[PDB]
Amino acid sequence: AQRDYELKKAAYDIEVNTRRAQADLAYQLQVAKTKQQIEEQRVQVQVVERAQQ
Amino acid sequence: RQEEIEIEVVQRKKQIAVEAQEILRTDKELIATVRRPAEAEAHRIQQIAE
Repeated sequence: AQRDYELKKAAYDIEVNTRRAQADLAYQLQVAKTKQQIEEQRVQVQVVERAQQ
Repeated sequence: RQEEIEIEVVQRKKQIAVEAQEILRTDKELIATVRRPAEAEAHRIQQIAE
């Protein structure tokens, strides 16, 4: 009876840990994507600055 | 990390457009610092020679 319960617990824990790992790291991925858009415009100022110089 | 290193790629992609203006800037700068001053210095000689 203990074994029958232990195996389902471990089986469900695989999915819970998997989904938690995804959710945990989901923030930094978007932070990278957002910075990707930002940096393009940060250095775009250099182009405009040089053009007036 | 694929998305992180992409930040460096877009930076380079823009740096190219910065240096394109740098060539044009350096060109005009050489007209004012080298070509025109040398043309003025050469005229002095043609006058003091007379």
